[PDB]
Amino acid sequence: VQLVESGGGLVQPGGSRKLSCSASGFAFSSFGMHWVRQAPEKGLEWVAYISSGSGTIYYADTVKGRFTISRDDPKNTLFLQMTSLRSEDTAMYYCVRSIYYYGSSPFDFWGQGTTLTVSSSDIVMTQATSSVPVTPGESVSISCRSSKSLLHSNGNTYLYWFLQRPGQSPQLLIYRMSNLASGVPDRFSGSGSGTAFTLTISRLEAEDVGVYYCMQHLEYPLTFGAGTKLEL
Amino acid sequence: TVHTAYLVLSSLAMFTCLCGMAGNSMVIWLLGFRMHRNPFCIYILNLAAADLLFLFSMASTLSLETQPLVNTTDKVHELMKRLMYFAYTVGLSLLTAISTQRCLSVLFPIWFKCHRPRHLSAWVCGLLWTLCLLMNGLTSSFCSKFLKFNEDRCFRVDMVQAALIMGVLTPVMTLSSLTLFVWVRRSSQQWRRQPTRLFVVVLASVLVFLICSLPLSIYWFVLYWLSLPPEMQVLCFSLSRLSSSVSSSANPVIYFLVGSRRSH
Amino acid sequence: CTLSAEDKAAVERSKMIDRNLREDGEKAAREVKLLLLGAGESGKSTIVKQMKTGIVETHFTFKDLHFKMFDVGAQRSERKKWIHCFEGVAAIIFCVALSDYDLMNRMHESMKLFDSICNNKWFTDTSIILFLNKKDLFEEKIKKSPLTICYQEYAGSNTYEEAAAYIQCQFEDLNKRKDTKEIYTHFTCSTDTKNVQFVFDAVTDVIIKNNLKDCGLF
Amino acid sequence: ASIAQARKLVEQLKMEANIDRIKVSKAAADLMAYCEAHAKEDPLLTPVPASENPFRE
Amino acid sequence: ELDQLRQEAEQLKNQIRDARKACADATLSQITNNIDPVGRIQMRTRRTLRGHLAKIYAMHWGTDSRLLVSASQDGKLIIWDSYTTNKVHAIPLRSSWVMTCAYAPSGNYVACGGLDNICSIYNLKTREGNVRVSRELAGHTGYLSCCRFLDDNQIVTSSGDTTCALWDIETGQQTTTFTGHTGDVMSLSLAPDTRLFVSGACDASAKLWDVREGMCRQTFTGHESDINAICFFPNGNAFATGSDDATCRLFDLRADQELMTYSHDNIICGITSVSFSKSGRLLLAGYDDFNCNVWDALKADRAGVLAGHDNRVSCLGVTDDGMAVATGSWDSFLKIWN
Ligand SMILES: CCCCCCCCCCCCCCCC(=O)O
Ligand SMILES: CCCCCCCCCCCCCCCC(=O)O
Ligand SMILES: CCCCCCCCCCCCCCCC(=O)O
Repeated sequence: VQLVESGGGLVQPGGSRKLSCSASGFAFSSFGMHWVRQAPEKGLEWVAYISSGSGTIYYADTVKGRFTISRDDPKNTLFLQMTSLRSEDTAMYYCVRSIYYYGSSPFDFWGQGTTLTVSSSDIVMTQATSSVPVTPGESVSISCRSSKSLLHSNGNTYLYWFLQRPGQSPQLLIYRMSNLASGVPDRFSGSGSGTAFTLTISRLEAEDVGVYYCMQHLEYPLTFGAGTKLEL
Repeated sequence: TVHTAYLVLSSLAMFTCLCGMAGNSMVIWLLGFRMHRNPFCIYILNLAAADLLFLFSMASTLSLETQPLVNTTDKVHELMKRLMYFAYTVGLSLLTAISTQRCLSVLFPIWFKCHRPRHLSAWVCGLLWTLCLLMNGLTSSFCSKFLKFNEDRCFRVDMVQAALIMGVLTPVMTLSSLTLFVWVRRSSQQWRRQPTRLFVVVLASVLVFLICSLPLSIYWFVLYWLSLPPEMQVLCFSLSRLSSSVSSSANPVIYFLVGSRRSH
Repeated sequence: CTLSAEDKAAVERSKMIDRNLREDGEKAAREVKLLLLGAGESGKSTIVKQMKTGIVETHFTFKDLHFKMFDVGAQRSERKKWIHCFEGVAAIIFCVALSDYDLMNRMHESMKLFDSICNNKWFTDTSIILFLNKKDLFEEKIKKSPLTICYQEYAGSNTYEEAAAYIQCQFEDLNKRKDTKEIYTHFTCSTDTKNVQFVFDAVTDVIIKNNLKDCGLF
Repeated sequence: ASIAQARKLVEQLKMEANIDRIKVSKAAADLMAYCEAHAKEDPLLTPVPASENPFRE
Repeated sequence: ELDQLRQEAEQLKNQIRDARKACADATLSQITNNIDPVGRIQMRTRRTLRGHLAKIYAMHWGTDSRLLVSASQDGKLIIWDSYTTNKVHAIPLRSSWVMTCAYAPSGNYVACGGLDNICSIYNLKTREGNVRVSRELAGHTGYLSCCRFLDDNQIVTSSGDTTCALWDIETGQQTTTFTGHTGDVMSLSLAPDTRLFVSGACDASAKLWDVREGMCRQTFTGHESDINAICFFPNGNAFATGSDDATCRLFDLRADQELMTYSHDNIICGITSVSFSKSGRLLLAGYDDFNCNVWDALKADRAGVLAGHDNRVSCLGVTDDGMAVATGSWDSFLKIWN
């Protein structure tokens, strides 16, 4: 299961480009793909969402009109055509696969990413910690804040946790409040209730250090948060 | 004399229309989200709806006659009589389509099973409804004193409608039903047991069509413009209306009840 | 709407599943399913060799019509438990070898099987295509010995035509009810070409009967 | 199967011959006790109010 | 000698009958007296699963009481979300002739088998987004009529070749094979503690087996016709059986004898599937007359009917928490009664 993304580069302002990502090693046609943006110094920003079978398509308020999302199921390729590029559109774009059914794990895989440089209501989800220092073998507890309750009427709290180790794409740790993903150690444990949530690591290793992001899936657009960097 | 006979005919038409829309409503109810994988149910459902509208218009027109007025009654009465004729035309069209489908099921069984589009019934019914609405709107707009009582144009549109009906609906319906009859007599009746039920229901359908549903069409299209003498137009009109009411009341019995394969 | 975003995506996936299920069902409804039947080594190979472990299903085409013919002979278990699974087949292709009248007697066993199956409560209205193969072996055996070699109930001539007609009549008289299903009979051998057409006429007749039952005339 | 089959059947029957048994009154009493023990947690037995029912609407 | 062996077998059977009837102090009905009955309880259908396009032959609940698996003759294995009637998965089958389906208690796998004489294990939770076959458990010489999961690795499969078997899924071989059951065995029901399993065959005999030992612990008789349904009591010390006699019989492992028979003169149709309500007070049986009857286990009376099906009720099941009962049928409809 890999998502190699292509295109990108240096584009003059107001120009056009076509982002592409080729899916392989999994059933591409049954997955709802996303595009997520990350500025060179800032956190993650959600760009667009396309469903399985090209049904519902969503865009964020800041990308509507000049951004369009499309997929080629027989070709196993996902496209993102962009026109009239603004100076705020320089970032790295990740192709994110997602599948939605009862008990599923959305955002379970992220693409390698591609770079793009240009010359020059919503749910507020921010966490009030950054650059927290800690030593291996200790226990940490980072927390995230939501503007309103993330607990839906069906009983599910739509909060995701991501770890972005430096030099590589982010990976999913907790795919809903208190739901551990596949391949991540049992030391991680998401928790929380009502409006406030937190993530605790019992005995952290030396390799699980990086930027931790809290994201919501309650409503569109999907709003990430500012990271909570961990270092030695 | 004639007034008492007219009262009797109106009362019988009212009672038969009550039974008719009761039966048609029951047929629409029993064909809702189920009983539709069989290709012989969309036509029957549409015919049930059309006959329900037609017989409701009959009952309403009789009620309006029993309570006559001057001005306010006339316009709704004219509109809903035009509704009655629209439902009549679409019901005749649906009968023709049903008979043609029955014939084609045995004339081309391989095509009917593994080549006929599953929604062909749906858009055939849609086209029938659209064409009937178009023609009936033209006839009403060129025949009603409310919009345009152009006598010459009313006669011309009525002649076009009568020519189309008597040159398509009756020939195609009768020919398809007779071809089904002859084909199952000369292709299957010899070897296996003769399907007497098929013959009797087919003959009953053609009989009830030709002597109950056509009367109103031929009257209201041709006899309205042949300068019939007085005290004769009433008899033909009432006879045709009663015959069509009986036909529309008995169409559910002859199409859904005889053919309730699942519910038996 | 009282639905989350992922709930809406779940309903979208469910609707896509529904569309695929409808397409699969509509594709299956244009297929003719036949139940192959009969004793082993009774010419079943010859009639299955014209075109194209448990059930050995075969698929063949003829005149733009698709046939899904199933062989269940190797079940070797209580039929009554699993025979209703095949209720609703287009027709039963029952194969009987004529030459097995002396080889404890195979013809008696075949007749018992035909009586059991043709009169089954599941199959009271399905046609039966009774294939009578190995007629050249019947020719040779009758030349060597008449049918009365083991059957004393016969009193007719010792010729192939009359004996074959007598066997066909005896088989076609096994069913109690001739007023609800049609038994089709054919004579074939190792090298025939028109055998595939006989099943086509039988399935066309049952298709016509099914359409008549659908509209309610029948 | 001429000789070994019947001896195998006899041995199998002997295996069920040595099985201990208890008076059926005790077994019936135990079944009734288990039935009267878990009666509260029997939603099919007792229709719960629709607030807890996940199949309500 | 053979006559000596037959005489020994007959004497053993007579001795076993004498021992069985000696311990029969009283029947369940005589004890269950001066006690308030369950009452004429009636339930209304809550959902209606409308995806299948052929006869539904088997269904199995998940342990979470939410997921549901159903099998049908159109070659489709559909996984349902009973709360919202959402279709989580729709698994095509190579063989459309399937008579049983199983749902793993861990929820990672489903198992289905039928006239193709193979039990197939399907991987629900894969890295890719699909359902894939894990292993095909060939080795039975008849149709597979029932299969249940012990865990992610052990599965016990009944068959039409008069035998039951226990399989090691990873190796695809039968670790132990259960023989000595005349006639095709039609059903099985694992013990709540998964150390024993019963199985009913066409010889009207229900046998209790030891999964590790591989030997038939006990054998039960009393049915006049073949056996189609079997299910363990929640207590683990009893189990009910449904046969073509239009009768349900309650047995007892610790008494080795039948407790009571559930029947009515108005019922002559066969019994397709049986299951127990939580606390074991109600016995839910599927019949051939398109109806499911709620049998009070303690007494021998019908607590209520549910009907609601236009064709034969082929399968049924009750959730682990007893929230609802789901019934399949030959009309391609599933109904979640509550
Ligand atoms: C010429 C004016 C309109 C003609 C109306 C024709 C109505 C009958 C012919 C169409 C119905 C039969 C078409 C096949 C439908 C079917 O068998 O599924
Ligand atoms: C508008 C009316 C629709 C009816 C169209 C009839 C199409 C017939 C196509 C040829 C018939 C094929 C079916 C049987 C094969 C054969 O003719 O021998
Ligand atoms: C007032 C006239 C309206 C014009 C359109 C009339 C359409 C009537 C409905 C026809 C189709 C009904 C059901 C078809 C669905 C199906 O194909 O299974």
